[PDB]
Amino acid sequence: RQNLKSTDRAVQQMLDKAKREGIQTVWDRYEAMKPQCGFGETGLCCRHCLQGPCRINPFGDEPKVGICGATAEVIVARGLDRSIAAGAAGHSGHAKHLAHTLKKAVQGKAASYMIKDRTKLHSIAKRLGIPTEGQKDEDIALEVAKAALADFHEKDTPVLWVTTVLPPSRVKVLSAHGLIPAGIDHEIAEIMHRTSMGCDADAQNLLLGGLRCSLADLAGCYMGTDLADILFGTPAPVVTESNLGVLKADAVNVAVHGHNPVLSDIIVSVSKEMENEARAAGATGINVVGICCTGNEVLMRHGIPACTHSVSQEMAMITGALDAMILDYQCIQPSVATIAECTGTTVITTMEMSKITGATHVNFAEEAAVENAKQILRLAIDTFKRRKGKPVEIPNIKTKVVAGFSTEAIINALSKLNANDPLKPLIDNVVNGNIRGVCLFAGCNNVKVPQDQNFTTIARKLLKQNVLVVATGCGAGALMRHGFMDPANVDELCGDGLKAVLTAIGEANGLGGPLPPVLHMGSCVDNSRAVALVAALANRLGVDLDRLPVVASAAEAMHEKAVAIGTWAVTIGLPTHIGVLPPITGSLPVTQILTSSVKDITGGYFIVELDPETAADKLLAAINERRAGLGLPW
Amino acid sequence: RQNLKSTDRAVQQMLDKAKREGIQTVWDRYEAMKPQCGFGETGLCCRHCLQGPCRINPFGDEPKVGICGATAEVIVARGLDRSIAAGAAGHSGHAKHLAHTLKKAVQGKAASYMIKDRTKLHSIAKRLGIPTEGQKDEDIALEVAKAALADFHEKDTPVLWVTTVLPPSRVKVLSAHGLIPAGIDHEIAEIMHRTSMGCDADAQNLLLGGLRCSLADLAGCYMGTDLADILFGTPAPVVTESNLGVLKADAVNVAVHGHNPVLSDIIVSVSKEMENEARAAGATGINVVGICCTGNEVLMRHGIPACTHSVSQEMAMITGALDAMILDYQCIQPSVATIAECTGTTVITTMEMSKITGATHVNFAEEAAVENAKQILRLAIDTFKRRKGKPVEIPNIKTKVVAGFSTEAIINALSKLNANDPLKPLIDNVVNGNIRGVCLFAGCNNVKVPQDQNFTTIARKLLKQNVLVVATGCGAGALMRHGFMDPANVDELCGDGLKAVLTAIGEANGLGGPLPPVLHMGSCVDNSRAVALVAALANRLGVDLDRLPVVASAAEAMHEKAVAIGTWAVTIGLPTHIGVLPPITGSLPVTQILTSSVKDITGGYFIVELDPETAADKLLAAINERRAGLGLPW
Ligand code: SF4
Ligand code: SF4
Ligand code: F3S
Ligand code: F3S
Ligand code: FES
Ligand code: FES
Ligand code: NI
Ligand code: NI
Repeated sequence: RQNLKSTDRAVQQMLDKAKREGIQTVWDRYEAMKPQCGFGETGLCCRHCLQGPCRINPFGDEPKVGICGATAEVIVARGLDRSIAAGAAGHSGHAKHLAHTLKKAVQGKAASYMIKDRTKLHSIAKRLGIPTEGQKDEDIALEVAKAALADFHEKDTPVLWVTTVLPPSRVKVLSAHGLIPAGIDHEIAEIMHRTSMGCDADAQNLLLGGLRCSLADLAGCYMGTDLADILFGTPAPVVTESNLGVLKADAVNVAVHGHNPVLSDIIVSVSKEMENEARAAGATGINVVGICCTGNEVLMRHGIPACTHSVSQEMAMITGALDAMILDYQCIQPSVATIAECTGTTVITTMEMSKITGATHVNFAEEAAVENAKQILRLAIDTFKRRKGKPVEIPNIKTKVVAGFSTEAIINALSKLNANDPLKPLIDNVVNGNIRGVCLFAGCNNVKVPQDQNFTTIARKLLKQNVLVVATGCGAGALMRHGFMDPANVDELCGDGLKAVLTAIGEANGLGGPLPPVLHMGSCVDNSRAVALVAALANRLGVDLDRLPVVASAAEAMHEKAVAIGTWAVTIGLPTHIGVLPPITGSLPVTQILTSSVKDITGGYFIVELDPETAADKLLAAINERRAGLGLPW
Repeated sequence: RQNLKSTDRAVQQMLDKAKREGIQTVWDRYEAMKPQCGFGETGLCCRHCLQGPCRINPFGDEPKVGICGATAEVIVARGLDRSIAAGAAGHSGHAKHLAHTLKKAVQGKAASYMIKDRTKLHSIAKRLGIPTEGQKDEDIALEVAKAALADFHEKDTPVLWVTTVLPPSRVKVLSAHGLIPAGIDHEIAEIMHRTSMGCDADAQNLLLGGLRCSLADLAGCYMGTDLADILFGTPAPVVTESNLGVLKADAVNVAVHGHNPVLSDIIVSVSKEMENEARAAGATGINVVGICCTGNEVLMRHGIPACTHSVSQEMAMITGALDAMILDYQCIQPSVATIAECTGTTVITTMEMSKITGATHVNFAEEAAVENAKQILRLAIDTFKRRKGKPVEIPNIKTKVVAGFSTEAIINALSKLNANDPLKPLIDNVVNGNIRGVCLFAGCNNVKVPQDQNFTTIARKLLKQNVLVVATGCGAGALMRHGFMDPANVDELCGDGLKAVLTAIGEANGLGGPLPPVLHMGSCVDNSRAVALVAALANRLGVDLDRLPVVASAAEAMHEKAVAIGTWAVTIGLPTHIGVLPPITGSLPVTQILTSSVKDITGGYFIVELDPETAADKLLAAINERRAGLGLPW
């Protein structure tokens, strides 16, 4: 019964092939882990010193307290804080790498990289207060890169990738609670300090630190988007495909997998120059396909088709047609290195701090990006040759995907209805009820949840209630693989008011049809694009984000990064659903802070709800409560 | 049978009082935790994403691998790396606070602080390459503080508090393996990134990252010592007392507890100015006593007596005479806040990122240090008044302690035997066998080990074999409370060769007697002083640290900080004993790297040995192997 594992029928087909071939999958490794530890599930375990491990019984008798005296409240809050810091360390490490890449590019140390989006560069400079008039673009870019790197440590200003991206009234609320980060890596380190043994031991104090570190994560996300747009271009609407059927038996199939596209954007361009070298090997060409966020990056900017996402990533290899999987970091199941020996795929790591035993490593350096890409693609061509004559099983399943909805692209699309006040048509339709509110789907799949089931169940209910739905990361991946990015499905999926708006915008953009049911705003760092859009709406209305009918749903969350994103969504003022249990239920006081009393600090709050129908109802209630607070019908 | 809990007879007495009064202690909370989780004990548990908790059976059947495919090797190495980063975050956060304090002092923003050790300031400037000739001391200090803060982030130089404190040949070895940190908080964040889900998954690669982060911890330790010496004075030999008998029923007893003495050095000076205000309340005066590292700081600089350490910290409160416990951060059992309600003690937190529910918080700001100290001490005086007429039970147990052996003080003491080559007398006596080698005892007590039993058992065996023993932190605390810092015990404890050397040095310093059996080199950050001494010996000999007959023992380790210290001791080239099991035994490959194949990278290695007699034999074998490598008899 593969339907209990994944709602994706291409994934189901490959699960059947993996089973008859004896290849263990993530779902098999989950089954072998059951029953999982209830102390860990509830957050009532601590290993922060060598007197541990400590645990607390959720209910009953002793143990009731950690060996040092740490209560359930403290243990739960410390664990959560460390998860937030780990997420911030990933998103911001990605951003730091892009900042170094931009600096190298404009210093003449990496000519494969350049300022591709001069407009974005100048707008970021203006937002940061960096002078542009009279200055060479390379010098403006050097100053932007230096400002990015400066936000990682303490200085005479707070983190500008927080304070310059949210409205002043929001910054004021956060400043009053001490929540503005002083420096990105500074906050990460302070979390690790305060959560170490014999330090912070007050749940509220710990959680305030967590909120501040989540804003350091937001800064890293926004910095990542900004720098990637400068270097690689701001996305605009594009049409492509998704799911395993985008693989081609006749081609060299190369997946780019990870989050930082610094090399894989180069993989894309170099691959086109090697079509003839691939043809000499008997292929039709090189077919680059995306997995996870780096796949989203190249989908958004170049229309590279998305193969699969998150929990089902191993299934691309099970087809037998994946000649190479080119990795950088984050969200890569290390099982890919052993599965590759069964499937023939060449798995290649490229970043010094992210290696996998058994996978080939090819150092990637920006300074040698083209040469390193050719080395990598030649391993892929050799692999294609080795499968001459072997049957492959690529499920003939794919969907049409319209994507590329950066915030700039959304504003441009709206400007076709109102050129000099582009946000007003959107606001007008919120006011008149054609758009009930906005929901951002974000985050991962999680093996505990039948793959995509929460995203699609919740999205269907919200769309029928006229909610404008936007999506990023593997939430966008789930929705795209089930047809939610195909405008042909607007009639089936969308309420009449939402359909009218999507159609009015689409027709004004010359499409002869609507925008798609869900707007793909990009990778997980590109959750920052949704922040930009919401902050622009807030500023246009003269209100703060916690008055807007905007919610978020990390419906199948997995990674520490998703915990960090959900926490900053709460911190900036949003009702934020999470569809898997974070390790908090072992402390009622912590749960009550995160789901209730944080409303009094930031106006946002977590909605923890594992039943997707119920979660949809709770998200709609949150949207409608915001409508009522604005005096609007609902 | 309290002897199974602590070998300290004052602690035993208070354990009897706690038992009859029904006050739960750390030992009771340990007993209530048994049996502890074997997955956590062995390191075979991962909670790095919301698909967990994952575990691996040490032996038997499934589960054999994490849900994402993470092997035992990966899980163990990731957990260890996070512990190292957490330790680095503590030591370096302490250092960062001191750097900000020095900057404020010389900018005229905090006149309670000043350059007290101008000689240290100029020597640090010279070591860092900061110009002094022609410059005002305040400007040199501003440049030192700015250099300290710069080492937290990437810049055009590596972390100078690594590269300028180790000999060039050691820096070259470490650079060749990629182990020199780029920035302190940079490395902490990169650890949290690389150990997050779907990132680094190669044990060797992970552990190399851990070694590099441990050097970021060393940098924070050395920076902490350097800045504390500038601000508060470099220690020189001092005589005081230790153990609970240093409390006085007739006085206001105030413990300073934590690690950062930035306020407690101020507590010491302000307390003397309030003797009359205390006398008006019916006390004889204010009796400041030390717990843990901040107690070590004021013991080393001012001869403040040490009350207790680490695992037994609650027992100071059980006497009934502890009127206040003034806290900043790290190693404070949060149980003190609840015990205080039973004992009458006022527990006071002072740092924004380290609060304890139920404890009074008094913001400490350097800018208002004196006024904030008086507010704190007045709460203590009020508490003393409330116990007018209540009997107290202070065990009449204390030892004499000679301490204050900074590296400068050790060199000065040796210079009385050889004025212009002060290290030569020490080397001469290593060569002739009067000193077999050097052992640094470091780190915490741990409730799993009868308190002090490993430190004293190992130290006794090494001293009888003519090993020069130095100590820091709660290792120094254990040894001082058992008489190892009293020169009257040299005859009983020391081999004939070591006694001859300690006597020759002492007589040349005019003491009419020897140096004490063990040299107290200070707090845990002051493990950096031992590095300075060993590096000076290495440079004097023209060899690297991994050829010297010098070892370390974290004989009863507890905190993540102790894991970080042990790891940098290995990274700089030392055989390093740990007397409690770190969570590594679930992976034989990781254990073999840490205890064997790391020798081929850094020349150091861990010695994991829970039996103290066996550990002493293994440490002596390590020392003697180094002697043999130098061509010396042993
Ligand atoms: S920090 Fe406290 S609760 Fe955590 S493992 Fe150590 S003794 Fe146990
Ligand atoms: S990172 Fe891997 S091993 Fe760890 S909890 Fe997540 S699925 Fe399990
Ligand atoms: S790339 Fe990763 S953080 Fe989640 S959104 Fe996808 S599994
Ligand atoms: S102050 Fe703390 S780090 Fe260990 S050495 Fe003492 S318990
Ligand atoms: S007791 Fe299972 S997660 Fe620690
Ligand atoms: S299963 Fe006990 S430490 Fe996780
Ligand atoms: Ni993601
Ligand atoms: Ni310590």
